[PDB]
Amino acid sequence: EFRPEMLQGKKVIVTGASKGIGREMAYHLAKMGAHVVVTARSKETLQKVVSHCLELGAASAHYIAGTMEDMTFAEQFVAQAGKLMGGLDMLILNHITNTSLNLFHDDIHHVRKSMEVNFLSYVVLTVAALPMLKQSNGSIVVVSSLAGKVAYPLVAAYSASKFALDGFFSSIRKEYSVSRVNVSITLCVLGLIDTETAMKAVSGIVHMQAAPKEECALEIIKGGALRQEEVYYDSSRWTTLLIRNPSRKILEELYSTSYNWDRFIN
Amino acid sequence: EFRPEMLQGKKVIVTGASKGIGREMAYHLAKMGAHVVVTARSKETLQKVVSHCLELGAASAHYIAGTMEDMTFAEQFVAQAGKLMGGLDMLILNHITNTSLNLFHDDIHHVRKSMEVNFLSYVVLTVAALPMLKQSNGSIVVVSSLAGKVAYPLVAAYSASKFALDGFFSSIRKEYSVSRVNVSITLCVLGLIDTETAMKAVSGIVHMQAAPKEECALEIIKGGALRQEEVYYDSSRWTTLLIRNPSRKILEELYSTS
Ligand SMILES: NC(=O)c1ccc[n+]([C@@H]2O[C@H](COP(=O)([O-])OP(=O)(O)OC[C@H]3O[C@@H](n4cnc5c(N)ncnc54)[C@H](OP(=O)(O)O)[C@@H]3O)[C@@H](O)[C@H]2O)c1
Ligand SMILES: NC(=O)c1ccc[n+]([C@@H]2O[C@H](COP(=O)([O-])OP(=O)(O)OC[C@H]3O[C@@H](n4cnc5c(N)ncnc54)[C@H](OP(=O)(O)O)[C@@H]3O)[C@@H](O)[C@H]2O)c1
Ligand SMILES: CCCSc1nc(N2CCN(C)CC2)ccc1C(=O)N[C@@H]1[C@@H]2C[C@@H]3C[C@H]1C[C@@](O)(C3)C2
Ligand SMILES: CCCSc1nc(N2CCN(C)CC2)ccc1C(=O)N[C@@H]1[C@@H]2C[C@@H]3C[C@H]1C[C@@](O)(C3)C2
Ligand SMILES: [Cl-]
Repeated sequence: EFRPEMLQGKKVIVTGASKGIGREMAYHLAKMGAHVVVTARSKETLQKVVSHCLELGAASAHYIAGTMEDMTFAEQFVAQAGKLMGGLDMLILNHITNTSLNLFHDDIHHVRKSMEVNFLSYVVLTVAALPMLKQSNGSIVVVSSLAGKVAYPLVAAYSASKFALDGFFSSIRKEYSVSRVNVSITLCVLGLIDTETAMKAVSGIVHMQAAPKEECALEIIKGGALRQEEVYYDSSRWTTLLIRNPSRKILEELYSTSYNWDRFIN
Repeated sequence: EFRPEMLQGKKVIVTGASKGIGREMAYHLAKMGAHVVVTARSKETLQKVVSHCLELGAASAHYIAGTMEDMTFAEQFVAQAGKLMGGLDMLILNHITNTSLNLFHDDIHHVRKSMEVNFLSYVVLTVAALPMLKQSNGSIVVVSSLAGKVAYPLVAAYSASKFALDGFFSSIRKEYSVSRVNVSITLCVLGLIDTETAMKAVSGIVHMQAAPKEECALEIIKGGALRQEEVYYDSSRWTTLLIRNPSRKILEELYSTS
């Protein structure tokens, strides 16, 4: 169903693109001849990424460096990126504040910083981007976790932030549908991926089979291109099977059948 | 299983207790002879609530008015509620910021405010209350919604905050299980209730199926008294059947049992 040609000449933002899955998504998109604007705080690393993009065959490639603790920077970044590409077809929200596995004691600072960078900035990014995306019938891809669907210890702040994205973005997806905004929203639920940060964070306590970041990046990109609601990716097929929430879908649907302005009408 | 006598002379905080479901939890707890401290912004209204509590037979009843937009008020409130009662056996976190059913557009401020009042304050209140609760082996009750489990239009900010409640609190519940912290956590997933806020906000055409707030309040108390992880309450038993998510239990235990 998917063809890499689908991304040729397309206009794409990737946040969190200095390393990990973000860097990989930038590279896959370059290979397909996209225009790409990448972002992160290290300008020095971003420069290297931007170079291997050009090398790979990107229609173009630029960076803008900054912290997504700064909502003003979030807004300005999207405008600056849009000017650079003359538009925007896809927005890949991927970055997070640095975290590590710990029991939770009192760190309200960390819960709040997590909610700001991981959640609030995804919203501020979306609001800046939407005019451009509405005109191009674009797509928003929101990168998330198993831990944003199910409960695990040692990541409370991080999980609250990721659960937050599901509720916010899944809700506004219903709104776009009834009010005919033809922008797609794709939520990506990943298991352990073999990025360097993840492998460092985990080398103390139960690793299981991390999955490969290269195929992960491409699965995320396939999802967004195909306008799927959700992408799942994990090294175990049991875990894949059990992530779907069929009865949530039934509940959401019974509501929509009963109350959408367009109940009858197809 | 549940007996009213279980709450007799117990030390309980109830937030958002000036109106709706929380007011009703205050009263039910009063009939059972609990010590209760209530909170919210409406000082005149909270006073009348407290009066009715003594009348109904509360061991004691007091209020402390304030806004849960202010994290430092949140902290101080638990310390004060603790001194008044000597301790805390149960923390019922129930309040929310004002919300209407609207399509989302630009209002980052509303998203932030929802996150602070509906979610961050709950976390600040847990931290302040955890020592007392540790030494009483008590219970934390977090009130949430179907819209904290499933996605509906017209409540984006609100759902973010409730989903966030689930992720944070179900995560630390796992932590207390591993580190043998003997405090229970109960997440309540509510359908439409006949509180005056809901009836103002929701159209006439759905009013039919709003559950009674009195029964809703007693169920919340029962769940936490019995240390149940979740409590479901909705006027349709069909919605209740569908709310459970066995797949998530399994994934959680597939990790936990290693
Ligand atoms: N790796 C996994 O096992 C795993 C599992 C589930 C979900 N995920 C999700 O996948 C996404 C990427 O994970 P990853 O392993 O690729 O992460 P990573 O390699 O550690 O990358 C994090 C990226 O975000 C940037 N960043 C950090 N703080 C920032 C800030 N304040 N403002 C703007 N950018 C900031 C970092 O660059 P700078 O420091 O230079 O700013 C970096 O580019 C995350 O959303 C994560 O939740 C990962
Ligand atoms: N009713 C439903 O259909 C329904 C459905 C699902 C879930 N729920 C849940 O039930 C709980 C209460 O619902 P309800 O219908 O009973 O609500 P409600 O009648 O409007 O009561 C909300 C309470 O929260 C307090 N509050 C509002 N802003 C506050 C602030 N800044 N600081 C401190 N307290 C504040 C209000 O008091 P003041 O104005 O005096 O401050 C009031 O006591 C909520 O968690 C809600 O999510 C209700
Ligand atoms: C112990 C919980 C780790 S969080 C986590 N858990 C998963 N489960 C664990 C149990 N297995 C049965 C399935 C994979 C899957 C994904 C996550 C997960 O999202 N892990 C990430 C978190 C925590 C640290 C590692 C990752 C990168 C990060 O920056 C640091 C953010
Ligand atoms: C349109 C969605 C409204 S949010 C909501 N939806 C539910 N669905 C509706 C359809 N039913 C078949 C199943 C339950 C159930 C509960 C909620 C729900 O949580 N409603 C509350 C929200 C929205 C307004 C009413 C409540 C109080 C509030 O302050 C104003 C905040
Ligand atoms: Cl990496």
